Amino acid sequence: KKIKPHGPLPSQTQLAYLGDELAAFIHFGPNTFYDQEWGTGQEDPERFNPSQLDAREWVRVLKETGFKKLILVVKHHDGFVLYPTAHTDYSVKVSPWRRGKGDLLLEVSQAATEFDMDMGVYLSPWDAHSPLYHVDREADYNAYYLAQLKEILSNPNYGNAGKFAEVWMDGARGEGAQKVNYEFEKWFETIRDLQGDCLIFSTEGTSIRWIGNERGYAGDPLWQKVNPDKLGTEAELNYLQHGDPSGTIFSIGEADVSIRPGWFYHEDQDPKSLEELVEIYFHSVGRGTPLLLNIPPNQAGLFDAKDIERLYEFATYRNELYKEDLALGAEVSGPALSADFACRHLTDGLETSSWASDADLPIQLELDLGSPKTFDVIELREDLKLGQRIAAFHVQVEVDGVWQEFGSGHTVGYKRLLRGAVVEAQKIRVVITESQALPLLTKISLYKTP
Ligand SMILES: [Ca+2]
Repeated sequence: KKIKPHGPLPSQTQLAYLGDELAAFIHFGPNTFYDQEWGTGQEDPERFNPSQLDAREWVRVLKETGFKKLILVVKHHDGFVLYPTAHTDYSVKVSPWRRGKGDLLLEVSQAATEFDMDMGVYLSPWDAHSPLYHVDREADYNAYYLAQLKEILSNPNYGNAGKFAEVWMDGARGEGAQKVNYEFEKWFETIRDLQGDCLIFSTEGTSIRWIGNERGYAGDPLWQKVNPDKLGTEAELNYLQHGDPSGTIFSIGEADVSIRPGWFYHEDQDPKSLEELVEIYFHSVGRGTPLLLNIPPNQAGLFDAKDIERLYEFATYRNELYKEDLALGAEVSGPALSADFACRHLTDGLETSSWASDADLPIQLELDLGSPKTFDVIELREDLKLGQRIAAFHVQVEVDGVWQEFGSGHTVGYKRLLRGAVVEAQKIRVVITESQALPLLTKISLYKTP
């Protein structure tokens, strides 16, 4: 009497990203030396000349502060390519950096390989430099885009031991004779050919989509699934933000946020406060989706000291948050499908195990912590190997012998962190009120915020 799957099932790579939670973007290039956000394609390669670039420093700090993947911008809008591409002369080849022998993608890949940091790349579809970037040279431009994809993803010296985990692309394009058409499908085919199950963020129906929110905040609900016919560059932002309750492909709505107002380094900018980073975390990772956080190196080729300190503060916040699971080993009562799907699985500390029930909704789970504990966060997780299901739930707590509401939500997904006013309680209920199929949970935890 097995539990049948519901909805589209995530790939192993999609589940890996969801589990990894945190990725870093790196914006570094001509724009850094021109103090700007968006280049013209006429920037002087002579100006690309960082005094003391240390990619190993980038990677080491990222790894130490909890990031599991690093996506490197290899060619932004300006079209300046940060590795010595065979396919254009507008690259590091003609810059003074490393006596003109530099390869930023190689230097980051070497470092990332040493630290087992997953790798991704961005090459801007919209290219302000390339003479091929015109409606009348579209086939030519696409062949150029494709050739660089091939150049990067085929070279075993690029990547984390030759492997890329995410290719990232937007869909923006010029106007008039610059309104170039992208051969997205041929690009995705190339990616799969060269890097197999590598995730793709795009505007089309790939494994990752944009969350569609500039602040990095997930919608509520957040279904990690979509109908591919409702995406493209004209996709509705509300649709990206919530996903589709009847979506037919598993899709991660990635939250992309810069640690500063701009994506490139600007001296008169500062990293987001710990407070703001914490809010973003709860509204992204705490809603079941990864945070991709941009950190821009300065003109010296180094992360800003304020930004480095902030990442350590953020890592310390998270490590303190999760230090004590106040629900671990609590007694649970409620309906359960079988012994294999017992209530005790919710707090047993095992990744092997889950709870499930086909009882009529609402389903009530009650935890007895065994002594009064002080908390302000509850975490719930579904088993997405059987598909996303829960659509509404609420949480109640017994405070001084009287039941009161703690918080409520809609989707759970891979992981939901729900904050409430701090309480001291010994008993808690999780009540599932709506679900697309019979609910499972793999874990209920409780924490106190630092
Ligand atoms: Ca478990």
